[PDB]
Amino acid sequence: PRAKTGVVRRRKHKKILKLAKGYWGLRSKSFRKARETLFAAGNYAYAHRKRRKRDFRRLWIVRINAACRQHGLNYSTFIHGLKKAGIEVDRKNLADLAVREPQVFAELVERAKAAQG
Amino acid sequence: MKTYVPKQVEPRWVLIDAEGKTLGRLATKIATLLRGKHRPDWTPNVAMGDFVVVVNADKIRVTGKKLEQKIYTRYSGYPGGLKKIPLEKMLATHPERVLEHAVKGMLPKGPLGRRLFKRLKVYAGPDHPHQAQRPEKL
Amino acid sequence: MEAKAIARYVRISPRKVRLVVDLIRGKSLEEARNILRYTNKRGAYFVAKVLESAAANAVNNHDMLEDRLYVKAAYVDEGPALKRVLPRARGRADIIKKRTSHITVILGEKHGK
Amino acid sequence: AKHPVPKKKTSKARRDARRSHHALTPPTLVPCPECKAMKPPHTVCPECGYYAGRKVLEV
Amino acid sequence: TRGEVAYSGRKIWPQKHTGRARHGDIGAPIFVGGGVVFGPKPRDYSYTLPKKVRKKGLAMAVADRAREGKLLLVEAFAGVNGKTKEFLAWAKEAGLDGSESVLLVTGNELVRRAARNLPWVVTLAPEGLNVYDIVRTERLVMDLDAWEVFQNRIGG
RNA sequence: GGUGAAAAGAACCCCGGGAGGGGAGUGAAAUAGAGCCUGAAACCGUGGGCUUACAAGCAGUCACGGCCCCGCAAGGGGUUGU
RNA sequence: UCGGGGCUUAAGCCCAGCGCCGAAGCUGCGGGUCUGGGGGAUGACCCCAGGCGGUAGGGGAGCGUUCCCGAUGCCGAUGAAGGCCGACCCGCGAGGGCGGCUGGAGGUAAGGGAAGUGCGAAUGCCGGCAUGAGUAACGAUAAAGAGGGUGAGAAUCCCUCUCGC
RNA sequence: ACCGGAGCGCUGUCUCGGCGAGGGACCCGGUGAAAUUGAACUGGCCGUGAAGAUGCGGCCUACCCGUGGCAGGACGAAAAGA
RNA sequence: AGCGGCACGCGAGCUGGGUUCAGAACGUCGUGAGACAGUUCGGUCUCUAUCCGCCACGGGCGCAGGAGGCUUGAGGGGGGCUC
Repeated sequence: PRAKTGVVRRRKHKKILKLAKGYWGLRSKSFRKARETLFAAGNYAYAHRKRRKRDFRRLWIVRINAACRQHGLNYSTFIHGLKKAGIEVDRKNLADLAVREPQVFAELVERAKAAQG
Repeated sequence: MKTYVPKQVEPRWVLIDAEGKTLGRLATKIATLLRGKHRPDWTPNVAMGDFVVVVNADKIRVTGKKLEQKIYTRYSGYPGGLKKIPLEKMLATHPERVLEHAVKGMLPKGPLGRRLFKRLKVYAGPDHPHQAQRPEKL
Repeated sequence: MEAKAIARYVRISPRKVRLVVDLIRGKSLEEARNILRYTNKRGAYFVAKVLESAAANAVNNHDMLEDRLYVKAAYVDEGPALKRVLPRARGRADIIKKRTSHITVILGEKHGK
Repeated sequence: AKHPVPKKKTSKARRDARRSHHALTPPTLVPCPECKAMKPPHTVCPECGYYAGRKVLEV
Repeated sequence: TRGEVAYSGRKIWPQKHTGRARHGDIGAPIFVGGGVVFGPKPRDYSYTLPKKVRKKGLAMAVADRAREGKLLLVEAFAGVNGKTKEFLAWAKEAGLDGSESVLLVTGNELVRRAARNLPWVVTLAPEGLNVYDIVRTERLVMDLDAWEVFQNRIGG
């Protein structure tokens, strides 16, 4: 009942090859350094998905704050108004409804102070 | 949808006074403009924030005892190469420096963070190279 | 067409002869040969040899005319390596590596139309 | 083999750079006057020859 | 294993001041042609199967064939000299075809002679009589006596 | 340790001191060409695409731009400017 | 040098009211997971409930392997196996399948059985190739010059002439 | 050819080293090792850390790569610490 | 005629004189092998720097017409004794 190793590790290690062929370093060839890079990349992918989340919240709030002080006042007060205006969500993301079309936003700012103030 | 990314907008130039102003507080404003944080479509990796020509920086105001206290430092790789200069002497000899130092540190550190420093020209005058537009600010 | 002279199983590590080759890669016969003679190397002898066998093929096997015949790809690759065993102090059987190589002058006529 | 050892295997990058300043230099040649073909600058080619032509004895 | 290798059992380089690993005898697996760890040595996989059980075994198996309906015990085989086409025409007449394989149960050697070289029909007969046969194959072709040998197998 | 069914195991021309090849000729096939069925990995080369000469690196990751090439669309590879 | 800067009716100090960011904690969504209830005898499957990190380890399940019964059979030159390419489909997963290029004659389903089974290491055993580096060294500090001859090729063989241990 | 101590003549042992000499090295020419080697795209202060960092951080000089030379660090190689 | 920090700096730089080797002797303890923060005399630190660091030297490049020569001095290095 022979159990000569054969070619399984060939196929599998080379699966790691294509799984990580593209990187830099000897590791971009080296079977055992490459896999360590595979760990690096995937782990990074996880942490970076959540990172991505907060990140995007930021971006929105950035341009939003800019335009809000521009055609009015600080972003915090715009929120305050809209939570009081009860305009559920508006999607701070889609608070980039200022990015395109000035009057949409501007109007909802007048609504912001309209609620409280 | 999918957040929008600005096209190659035309950099807008701006002019600022200086005299009577507070150093930090001044730069404080400069920086946020060297970037697009003032513009509604600010973008991180791009550099589209107004150029800023500042006039007569030779007369900027500074609180406390800075004038005699505040000491800038430079280090030549050489032993005992530490060189520290007081805000007092920085004005006398080439003062347009103070405002720059003050700002440079108030901008990102990466490649473009120096790229934006280039967008800022400061003159111990006033007077600038009246290149174009340059709408004075407050 | 394109002529080829190739040889395997032959001396000298790829380094030095590579040096000789890329000094003359993509150059006409007359020029490159005038180089081959005036070369402070043995790459003179080797490269000129294979190159010459390459030149002759185009003369009466490929047919191109040498007024137009310049040198294309020259590849030079390493064959085996002689694992010679040299002696040294305190009793080590040194391994000394004599890498053998693979020179290949390709070439062709001048124009296409 | 002593004290200052190449602590780690040097990269292929370093290989190719240290060998970047390597390279060759092409030969330098001019023509042979009162003849036809080359001769390196300041030479009396046997086939050809400088002024007055000395040697020129081959087959 | 390692002990049956025409090699030594002696160390080559030392213990501490070595610079290399530590073993010596080129016999253990770790090296090139080392011996094996346990396993592949001659053995016997067999064991004991209780009587009662295996009795029913045959019964069940054989009788289960009977549940299907593929079975018969001819009184006496017409091909009486043990020659191929005798049993062949005989089989074409006895409900056979070609695609169906024969625990051909019977006990007259001569009928089994054609069956000794039978490429579909394994030639099964009585003193051997197993369950694996009747499962692996097809025809209980019982001379009355083969079934007799089976009737006594159980007999309880 | 293995060329092929089998030696049919490569004459004659060509460069070359030979070696080795460029052709031809052979067989189904010379990517079976003589330690020659298979020929991978680490591995050293040559062509091409993208990128690099103000810049701080466990070498990737998330997004966006530049780009080149596959793509009917939609997309996809790739590559890296920040 | 407070983290850094750069603040002096504060960007510091303490004290009050409202604002907002900012955690995988929470709301939402929807796919998988196990355990309780229920619909379906209903198995399959769906609906309600909650937990949903984990070394040793306890427990369960699955992919992959060399071979044996199936196998007097099934697969295959329109090409076995394996080799290489995939931006394609199926599995949560290790994988399965399928197409492209190769190579040249082996492979074994559904059920089942058994074992040298799954390697990244052990200053690991064997093979293979680079790193160092075109560097150190080219083994007496008793020394070599030419003219010619030879020969595809000459300082290096050979002839003579010379000089030195 | 044993260990102290002292005087005489002499001297590059010392002050204070300068010149020259042949041979190594340095340039060309023919060949071509080694131990170490996870990979590296490998600079510095002030702190950080199981106490001693290019790599963490608040932060430094500087285009890319090389050659000669000195020897401080990589807790430096020789060992599975005498 | 300073006091001090930096592996009480610097044996991939020297020195290996002092140090805790085996030899031998001596004081000393032990019945003795031998051992004693007791002494004595002699006693093998190992040439090729890989990255960094540094001291000079260049090549390739760059300075958004190609080039030749005269230059600016921001920076930075050296310099500061005393009778």
